[PDB]
Amino acid sequence: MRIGHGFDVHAFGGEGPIIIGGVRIPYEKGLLAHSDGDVALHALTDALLGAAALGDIGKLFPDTDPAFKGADSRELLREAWRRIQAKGYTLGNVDVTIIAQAPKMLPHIPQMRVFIAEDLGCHMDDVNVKATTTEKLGFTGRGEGIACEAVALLI
Amino acid sequence: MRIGHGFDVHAFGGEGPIIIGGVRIPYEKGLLAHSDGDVALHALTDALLGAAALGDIGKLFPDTDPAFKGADSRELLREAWRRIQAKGYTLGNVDVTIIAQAPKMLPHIPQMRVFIAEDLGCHMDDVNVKATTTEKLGFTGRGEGIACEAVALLI
Amino acid sequence: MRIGHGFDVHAFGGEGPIIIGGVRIPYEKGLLAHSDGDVALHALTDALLGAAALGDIGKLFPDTDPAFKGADSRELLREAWRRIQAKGYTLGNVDVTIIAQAPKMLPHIPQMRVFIAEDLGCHMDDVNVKATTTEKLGFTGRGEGIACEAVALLI
Ligand SMILES: C[C@@](CO)(OP(=O)(O)O)[C@H](O)COP(=O)(O)OP(=O)(O)OC[C@H]1O[C@@H](n2ccc(N)nc2=O)[C@H](O)[C@@H]1O
Ligand SMILES: C[C@@](CO)(OP(=O)(O)O)[C@H](O)COP(=O)(O)OP(=O)(O)OC[C@H]1O[C@@H](n2ccc(N)nc2=O)[C@H](O)[C@@H]1O
Ligand SMILES: C[C@@](CO)(OP(=O)(O)O)[C@H](O)COP(=O)(O)OP(=O)(O)OC[C@H]1O[C@@H](n2ccc(N)nc2=O)[C@H](O)[C@@H]1O
Repeated sequence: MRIGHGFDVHAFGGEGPIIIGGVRIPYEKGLLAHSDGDVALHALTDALLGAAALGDIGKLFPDTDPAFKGADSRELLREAWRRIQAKGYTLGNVDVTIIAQAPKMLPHIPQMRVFIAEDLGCHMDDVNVKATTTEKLGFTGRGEGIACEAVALLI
Repeated sequence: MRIGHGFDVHAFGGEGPIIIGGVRIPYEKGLLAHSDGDVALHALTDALLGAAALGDIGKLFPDTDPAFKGADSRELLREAWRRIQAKGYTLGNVDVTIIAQAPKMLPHIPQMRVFIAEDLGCHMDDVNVKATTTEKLGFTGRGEGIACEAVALLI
Repeated sequence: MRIGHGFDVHAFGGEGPIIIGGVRIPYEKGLLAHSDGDVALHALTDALLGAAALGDIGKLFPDTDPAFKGADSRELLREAWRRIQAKGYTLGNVDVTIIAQAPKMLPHIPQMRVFIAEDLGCHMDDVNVKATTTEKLGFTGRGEGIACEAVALLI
């Protein structure tokens, strides 16, 4: 079994809604990014790639490469997941922590778990997401952006 | 074995002392929270619940529910731990990292390990806490508040 | 198998270059620290010590003790690693995440993996490093300093 850690941040920008863990969540402002900027998933992806010892989402799916523009992060995830399985690993489980002041991630979480467990091809019981604010402190607390951490266990 | 990640933050406020990992630590300012605002423990709790795939402390013990007011976080911990054991898991080990500029967590750490290992019902050797500042950088570095991360392994 | 989490931050200061994961990386400003201030490694070290349940780099190699001045963090690492092996543990694998806006960690990463895998005495396949910025947000995003997280699995 191997461990892995991930982390991503994205600045709010423009109109909403935002995409987190696959769910289109309505919010005043949106998020700025080359891809769909789904922080929850990018975080999960790195943690997954990290366990696989394949580096990070950045070595694999460049900001520069235009094809990755508006890119559905779930695709990136599924691919990084493919390559991981090829390296002969299998999902132990993943845990994602969304550090955001807003919007309210809570109600969307189950749907996220559905999307993530699908992409990874596991049971929801192997995919856990949770959320938390930084109590008005920090860029996250100021509403400047969303951050997200994630850890994962591969076999 | 399953992994889990947690993270909490609390703004300083009012008179001290503060409570971290169960220890009443003297400090000029205190911490603002619905419960006792023990960051070290909330962080541990989420990480524990995350491994159990039970979500987070928020789905289980609401800011809104008044009973959780001034609430001894160790209780919340012990309960989240109970439910976890019921799901058939057992403590692999936990690691907590306190990111605070002040007060000096160091001298209180052993007592924390005592409290945490009790609550979890393991040996201190399965509970590790450590501390670090952000070098005057950030809300933590500015003394605006304390943050704390934690990871855990369940079986 | 045991888990472990680490985290460090260092303020930029003076002339470059900086040292991360062992690599001397050229950059305008440098980093302020009692030791060489290699964040990547300190982060790895704590995570390693955390899994071993030996506490943190701070309980073992003091800012105050002058010998640790300008100290090659790899030494600190190798020692913390020694003591860990003595406690009867062996490297499962480690994952390091550098949260820095600049300089570009990417090209130096392989050399880092070489240094880290040497120090730990494992194969590069057990040492993974990755990098990420906070999108101009935060002290890291403002270029005020570098932060770094790391997780580790011991056996
Ligand atoms: C998948 C993409 C493109 O579609 O998504 P978006 O960022 O557009 O949302 C990106 O490649 C996802 O980029 P991400 O890795 O999560 O955050 P970035 O700040 O863009 O990091 C880009 C790359 O630069 C490297 N890097 C990062 C920070 C730093 N100080 N030094 C570095 O060398 C890292 O190896 C990383 O892979
Ligand atoms: C145990 C309690 C109550 O006694 O402690 P205190 O916060 O008062 O200290 C709280 O429930 C402990 O709250 P905590 O989860 O650690 O931090 P909060 O910022 O209050 O998050 C509350 C809940 O809202 C959800 N949430 C959080 C942030 C966000 N952007 N969107 C969300 O949907 C999360 O699912 C979380 O469970
Ligand atoms: C290895 C050394 C010395 O050569 O490196 P440098 O910091 O000079 O680079 C230090 O001991 C590496 O210090 P580090 O632990 O990573 O960050 P620091 O902010 O200096 O934390 C110092 C110690 O104080 C304790 N501590 C920290 C923060 C806090 N709020 N309360 C505490 O009690 C921790 O137990 C930690 O071990």
